[PDB]
Amino acid sequence: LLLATQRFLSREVDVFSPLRMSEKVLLHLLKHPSVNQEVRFDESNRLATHHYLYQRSQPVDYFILILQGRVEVEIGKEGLKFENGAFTYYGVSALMYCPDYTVRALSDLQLIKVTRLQYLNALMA
Amino acid sequence: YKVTISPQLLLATQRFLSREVDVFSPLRMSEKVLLHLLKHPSVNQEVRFDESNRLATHHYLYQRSQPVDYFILILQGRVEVEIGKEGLKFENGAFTYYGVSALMMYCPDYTVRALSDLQLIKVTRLQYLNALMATRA
Repeated sequence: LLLATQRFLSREVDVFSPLRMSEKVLLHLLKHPSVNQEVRFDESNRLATHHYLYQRSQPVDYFILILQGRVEVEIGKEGLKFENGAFTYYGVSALMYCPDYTVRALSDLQLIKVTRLQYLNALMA
Repeated sequence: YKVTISPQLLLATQRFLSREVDVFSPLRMSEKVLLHLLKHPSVNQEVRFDESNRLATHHYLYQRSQPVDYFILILQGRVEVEIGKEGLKFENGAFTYYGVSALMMYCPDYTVRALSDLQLIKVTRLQYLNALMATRA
């Protein structure tokens, strides 16, 4: 549940290292409601605007971790394409600009979304 | 010791590449020539995963900024990829592929490391270009 996510972030994602963030602070953040977001997939318009979490032509505002669902990611100068799912994450740059990738929903998504402001606020702790 | 890959798996691999990867399009390489290439012993490779040394050098298929000149498709197994300017990390499995640009040294902006024993298709630039000439003759 939230334990898998906080464990994963603290272990794999530097900006959420326990050196920088109190585990209590991290979980309290995962709980705060604006961080738990959903993306409803309109299978009628697969390329609908709201399906795009990241675009190379749009500034990175937030870090995202996929809890549930699938996204298509084209990333890097080679623009390698992948189908990514739960516990893939994006926008660490937001918490440490436009990304070198595009990320599009392929299904309903449950997401953790953390803006630079929420992160910096959580550091003031 | 070198295991014979199932002929139907190599056929599935050929159909997949011909459909999904532009450098292997039938407009560039005939499906027959591609299948023949995928059957060559040097193209069928493995990574023996050393669980007592998970960062062993032979576990790395690609390394950021290190010149490379081969394409890889994973037939079986799991890899971790760290990619892009942010070095985002995620795990990939069977029938993911890498190094297309190495077939037009290219230096990738990703690192790819085995997380398990791997069974691989490995195509070098010279093997690819030789195959393009074979499609012509």
